[PDB]
Amino acid sequence: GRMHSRGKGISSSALPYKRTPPSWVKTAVADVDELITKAAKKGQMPSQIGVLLRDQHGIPLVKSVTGSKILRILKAHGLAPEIPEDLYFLIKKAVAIRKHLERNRKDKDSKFRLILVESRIHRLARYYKRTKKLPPTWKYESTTASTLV
Amino acid sequence: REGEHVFGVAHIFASFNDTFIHVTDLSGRETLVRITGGMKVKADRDESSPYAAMLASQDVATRCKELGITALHIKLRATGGNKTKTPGPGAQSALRALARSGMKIGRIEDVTPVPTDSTRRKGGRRGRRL
Amino acid sequence: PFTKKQWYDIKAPLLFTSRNVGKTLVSRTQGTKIASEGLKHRVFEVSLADLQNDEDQAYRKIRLRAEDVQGMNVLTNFWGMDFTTDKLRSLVRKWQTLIEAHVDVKTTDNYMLRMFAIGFTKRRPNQVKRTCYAQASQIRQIRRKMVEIMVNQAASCDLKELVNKFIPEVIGKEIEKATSSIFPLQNVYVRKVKILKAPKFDLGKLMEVHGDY
Amino acid sequence: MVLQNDIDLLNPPAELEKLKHKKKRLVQSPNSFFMDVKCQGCFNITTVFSHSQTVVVCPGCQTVLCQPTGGKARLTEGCSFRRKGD
Amino acid sequence: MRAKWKKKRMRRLKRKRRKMRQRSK
Amino acid sequence: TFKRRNGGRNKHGRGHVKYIRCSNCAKCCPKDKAIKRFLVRNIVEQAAVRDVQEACVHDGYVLPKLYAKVHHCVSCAIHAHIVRVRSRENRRNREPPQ
RNA sequence: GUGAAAUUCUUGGAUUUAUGAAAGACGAACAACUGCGAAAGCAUUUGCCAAGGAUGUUUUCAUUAAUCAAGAACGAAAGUUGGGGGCUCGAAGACGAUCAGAUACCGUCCUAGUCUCAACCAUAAACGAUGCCGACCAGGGAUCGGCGGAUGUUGCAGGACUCCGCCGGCACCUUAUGAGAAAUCAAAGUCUUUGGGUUCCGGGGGGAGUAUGGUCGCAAGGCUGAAACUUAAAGGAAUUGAC
Ligand SMILES: [K+]
Ligand SMILES: [Mg+2]
Ligand SMILES: [Mg+2]
Ligand SMILES: [Mg+2]
Ligand SMILES: [Mg+2]
Ligand SMILES: [Mg+2]
Ligand SMILES: [Mg+2]
Ligand SMILES: [Mg+2]
Ligand SMILES: [Mg+2]
Ligand SMILES: [Mg+2]
Ligand SMILES: [Mg+2]
Repeated sequence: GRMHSRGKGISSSALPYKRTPPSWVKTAVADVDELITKAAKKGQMPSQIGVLLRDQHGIPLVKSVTGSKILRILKAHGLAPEIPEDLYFLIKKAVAIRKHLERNRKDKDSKFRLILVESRIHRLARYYKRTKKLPPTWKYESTTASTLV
Repeated sequence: REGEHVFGVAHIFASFNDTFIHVTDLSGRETLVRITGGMKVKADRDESSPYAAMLASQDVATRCKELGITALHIKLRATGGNKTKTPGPGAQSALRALARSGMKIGRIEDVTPVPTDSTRRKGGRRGRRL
Repeated sequence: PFTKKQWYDIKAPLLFTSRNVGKTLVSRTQGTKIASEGLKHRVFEVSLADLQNDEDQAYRKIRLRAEDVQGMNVLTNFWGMDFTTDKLRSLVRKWQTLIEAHVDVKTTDNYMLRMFAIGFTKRRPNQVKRTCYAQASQIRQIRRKMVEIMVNQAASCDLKELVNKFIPEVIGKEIEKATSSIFPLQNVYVRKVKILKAPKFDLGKLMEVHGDY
Repeated sequence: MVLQNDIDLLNPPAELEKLKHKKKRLVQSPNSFFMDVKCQGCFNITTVFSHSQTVVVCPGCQTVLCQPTGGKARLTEGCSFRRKGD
Repeated sequence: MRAKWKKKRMRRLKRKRRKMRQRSK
Repeated sequence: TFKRRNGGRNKHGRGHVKYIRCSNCAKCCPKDKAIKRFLVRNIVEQAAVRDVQEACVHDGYVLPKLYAKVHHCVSCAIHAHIVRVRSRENRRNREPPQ
């Protein structure tokens, strides 16, 4: 189930068996590449770039049309963010929780959620260190974390 | 005049110990006759008995004719508040005698004071053990 | 009850149908107990069935206020409108949703008053569900609709029209049919009205709503 | 419906899997599709996702097509819907 | 004998022993 | 030995429930455990309604009802015959009488 | 007020009736084999602040995971240190009553407390007396949240209602072909045909959660925790009598 809850929900996506892009997709790889690069220039991120491609531009799956994942495309183009998206959003949420909890010292339920989110942040940072996706000297400092985001 | 009814208000207050028959003006700031069940009995246990309320109701009926009170609004109530809320044993007889003793009855209402959420009831957490 | 005291007769406002409302007492003149000051009882509970000679509205209660004693009469005025315990206890049923709203609207005459509305969800003609509940996110919208309709029909001319829309169900029906987009909302009307503050006697505006006595 | 002893798991009925959960089917398949929404006027070729999440527009008047909801995007009454497929 | 009151008696004995030991250090 | 599957109360999916006080002894009992009844009766009974009918000023006055939800602890409910002791097989019968 | 009485209040007006102001506590009915939360726990309206499950997804990363010594957050009620508040109720105490006796059960008046703020405590029948994660194995209907479809009514696409289906949750009913000492359990099943992973923890009954040492706490106390000696039974479930 959930790592930090008792839920057992299974809602997710189901990729089609057909790996080839659908026939009606008449967009070349160059157009998709330019769109992804422009979005990454506009401060977007892979998760919220894939949805924009899926909805507005009718691209069901980037890995099908271009043959490679969004993060790989950005890294090859060199536009990839310095911090992975999931860790960035976890750090942002922890910063917001700390900012709220600063003025509410008796809100002893957001302190527990803060402990949970910090544990998740540390686990993800350890994983990214093991695979050399972060500098080995990286460290999550709570006081200066808000400056990062 | 005759036929047309002059109205008083009977604030019957029937607890488990006494029974008050109190006739007032429509405002309630006056008082015509106020007699309890304990006036008509010589033992302070029988005050709540139906017969004591019967006697007290007879007396209120006798008093309320000379001033022209030809009909009553009955406002029956019990202890209310945080204590018991059901009317006492003498609540009915006191009403019934009013009907029997040539007295007209207007609207009948229940005005037991109910709290939306009261203070702590006495007796403790384990309750009154017998 | 004494050989003293005077038998005065109350006068309900002209807005109702029958003005004669029982009889009252007061000390005649003894010492400092002035009859004029002593008759400022200022509260009379009536059923509104007598004031309209119709029996189906017996569930209501009208609180009249004695304003000026003159000509052996008392010349009352509106001071509140509440419910009997019978109707309120009959309405609240299990397997149902109770929605209560209240507002502190103000009239042009500076009569600060508080209004309360009460409503209940209604089962459909073809309903197999045995509960007929509502989600809190819906009862909140119902409460907002109640409040806005209250402040819409109020915030207008003098209280004369306000009680002209109280003895009938104008606020209640309007709330009923302005919320059918959310829930059916059966049995909707004003539970009670509390007068928070009166401007002043004003010395004469009371006679504009009274007959010749 | 004694049990699966009568049906064949290899070749199950073609309509019973139209109702099971997408993950729990014999082979996982999406429940969505892509549709080319046609407006009342011209510019009728815009392609949108069934379970869309962004409020798409049109070049002409921005002609708001769909609202994202908990499920299928709420297409307007004025916009006509036809679907494209593989 | 109720075990609650046995526990209470044990607590009284413990505090009395502590006082006696503090008397002589 | 577990006499009842639900433990004598009606608690599932929660940890705490505020109590009430028995109407006879004022003993604190959990709200779901307490024996709750809803009694609705005429203010005046059949022997009285006849004498109050003609005594009423107008014939259109309907006689008023009274409604009361009462709660009883297990001891008071059993002693007052609100609920009796049932057999082992009839204990599971949750169907109300009639 | 009581089974019955008295202690107490009262012609200086007790109890009762109507109006109004203030104070503190409490949120009836609606309220459910219903909801949320890691548990403790949470029930008037409205605004703000951050958080969360489930559902939907042809979005993204790609093993990042499960359980966990040491080490940490939170933890009813009572209790402790001060400030405020102090309605009701009420340990201690006093009095009345009952009684062979009543430091109790029953009445009345009440102190700490009950409410709140800043700190301590770390225990409950903290219970589902049932650790967490994963797979499989009977049926049924109801219900809560989300979603998909059909449907034909609403003083009104959508909302309310009806029917079918999927995921997630709290439960419930019938039945073993299962298990069990049995009560009973759809998990407490898939166990001599014994092995999915992992943490904690028990070894006849007392002495005893006691002595002592260590350690946390202002204290009350908490965590860890024996031995000598004594004993043939203690105990669980069900059965027939007796009461
Ligand atoms: K019960
Ligand atoms: Mg709904
Ligand atoms: Mg037993
Ligand atoms: Mg839960
Ligand atoms: Mg508990
Ligand atoms: Mg409430
Ligand atoms: Mg609920
Ligand atoms: Mg530990
Ligand atoms: Mg323990
Ligand atoms: Mg549903
Ligand atoms: Mg042993």
